[PDB]
Amino acid sequence: MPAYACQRPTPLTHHNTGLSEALEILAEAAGFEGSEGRLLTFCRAASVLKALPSPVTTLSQLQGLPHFGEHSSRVVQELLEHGVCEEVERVRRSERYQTMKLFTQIFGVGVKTADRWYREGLRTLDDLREQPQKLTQQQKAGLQHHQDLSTPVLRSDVDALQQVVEEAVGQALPGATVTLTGGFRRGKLQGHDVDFLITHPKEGQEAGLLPRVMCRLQDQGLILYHQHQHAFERSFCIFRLPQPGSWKAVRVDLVVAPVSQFPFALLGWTGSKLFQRELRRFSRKEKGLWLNSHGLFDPEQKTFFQAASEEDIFRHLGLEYLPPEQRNA
Ligand SMILES: Nc1nc2c([nH]c(=O)n2[C@H]2C[C@H](O)[C@@H](COP(=O)(O)OP(=O)(O)OP(=O)(O)O)O2)c(=O)[nH]1
Ligand SMILES: [Mn+2]
Ligand SMILES: [Mn+2]
Repeated sequence: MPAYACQRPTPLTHHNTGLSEALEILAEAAGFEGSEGRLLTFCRAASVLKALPSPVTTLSQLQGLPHFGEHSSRVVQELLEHGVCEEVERVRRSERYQTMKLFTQIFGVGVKTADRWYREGLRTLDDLREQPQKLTQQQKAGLQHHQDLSTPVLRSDVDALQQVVEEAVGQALPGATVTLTGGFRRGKLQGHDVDFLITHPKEGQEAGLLPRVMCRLQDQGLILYHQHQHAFERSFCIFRLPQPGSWKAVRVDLVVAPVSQFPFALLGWTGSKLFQRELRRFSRKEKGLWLNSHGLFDPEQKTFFQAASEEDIFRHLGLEYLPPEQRNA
């Protein structure tokens, strides 16, 4: 099995959900303690299990797989032998993990903020609301809509949001396109948000598109929050999704890319996070090129690769093309 997640297909549905879940809990906890290497190691190990053709029912199947150190093996062994791992259940039961999970999953809260808050004695969502001076407006919006934002976004939500986003961008700029990116492009049936990458075939026509799109969405009562970040023109939003009788808040990321950058932006925003990380490490270490969401830079030559498609980027990196549904690392 190749070393980099970008060299191997990782389908949406795989055979070792319980095992990788457990290693991802440890990665996540390692992340919560600012232990980046450990996170990456647990994350790489988890994606190895996702890439396996068969369910791992005996530890004998774990013998001789890459990035798969003694710690990850031990976790898998305990799960196979006793149906549970004590280190995993300890993390799962710990107030520290539970709280960090609680805080970091709130819109606009990363690890640093969550940790700070933890250290200052905050534990619950109601604690945060008793301290509104401590919250950005984004985080306040995240808290106001936390229940809805903890509700998985379904494919049918995505279709409805794509329609309104397409309407608003078509109305704002004819010819402008909307591409579903993120997990839903990779085949996921649920998600934490919907990611859209917006562009226009004529370079430069996308200029000031986002605010036009935003005004239109806003004018229809569809926007609960947005924050224009002007890096790509982007807005990480909360939409008011109408539903039969009800409505629900849904996280939407709108990203505008100029068409020359669109392939890179698509590749980057499609993920998975680990897949992209793996692809960027691969590009750096194995090919001496710096990949990001804007381009593929050669630092020796000081050049940028021109791509018309994601296929071009893969081809240029010496990798077999992986469609999005096989990037679920
Ligand atoms: N270049 C760039 N990429 C980003 C940013 N934020 C961000 O999520 N991405 C990328 C990382 C991943 O490769 C991809 C997926 O993002 P995501 O957080 O919505 O996660 P996801 O769609 O895979 O899964 P889900 O949890 O939404 O279902 O988008 C950013 O600020 N800049
Ligand atoms: Mn997403
Ligand atoms: Mn997103």
